[PDB]
Amino acid sequence: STEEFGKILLKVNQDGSRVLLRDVAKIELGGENYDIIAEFNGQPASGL
Amino acid sequence: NKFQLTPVDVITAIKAQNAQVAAGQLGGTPPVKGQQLNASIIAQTRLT
Amino acid sequence: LGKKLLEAARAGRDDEVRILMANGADVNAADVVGWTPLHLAAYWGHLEIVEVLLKNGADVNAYDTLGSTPLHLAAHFGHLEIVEVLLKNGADVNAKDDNGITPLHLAANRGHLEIVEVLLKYGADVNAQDKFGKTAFDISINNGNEDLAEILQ
Repeated sequence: STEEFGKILLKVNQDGSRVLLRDVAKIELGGENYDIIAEFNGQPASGL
Repeated sequence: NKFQLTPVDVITAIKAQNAQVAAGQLGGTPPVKGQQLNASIIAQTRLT
Repeated sequence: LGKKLLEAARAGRDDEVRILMANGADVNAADVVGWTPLHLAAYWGHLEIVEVLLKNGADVNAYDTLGSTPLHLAAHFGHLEIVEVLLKNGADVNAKDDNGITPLHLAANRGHLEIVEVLLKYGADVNAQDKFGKTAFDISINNGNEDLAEILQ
């Protein structure tokens, strides 16, 4: 889940403050690639 | 030996300085809408 | 004897459990990892067998070979009704396993808000630390569970 990835621990600072992955990046499910976008009669779609 | 080097150093340097390196694209997907140009980035390529 | 009951409690067989205790089977029988019929019923979410087991004198604070109680299991796996029943019948709300982990830690980690409230209701030490110095609040912050974080303040 994105929640589990977001709390990946990158490092701990000297003051004990924790740097988590979600502190340097946005975490979301998204396409392996974003190159293909299809429409069926003008409406968003997928297909095979 | 004069320069305190060995064949290990030679091999490491050749592998680093004669190599193909993947980069990416300018304006690649998913883009910021309004992007006007999409182009491949070419980085290190093999010596000739 | 008890093995019959350990299995019947796991499978969730309400009748069998009754018949086996009418025959005088040990209700605190332990399997190879120290789990009692109450551990299994709590883990797999069989509330009826939990009640019928406690009614027959099931040790509600039994602990396995790593120190976890049926309340650890029920809280961890989101079995609200079983948590209440266990607590109603004298379950140590602050029980620590060998890692210093409490049912509140486990409920907090899985974001079972309703179960957290019940545990606090029965007097769960919000400041209890595990072997790594972590509280249920530390868990809620690390997980980013806003709803839970405020409940612990």
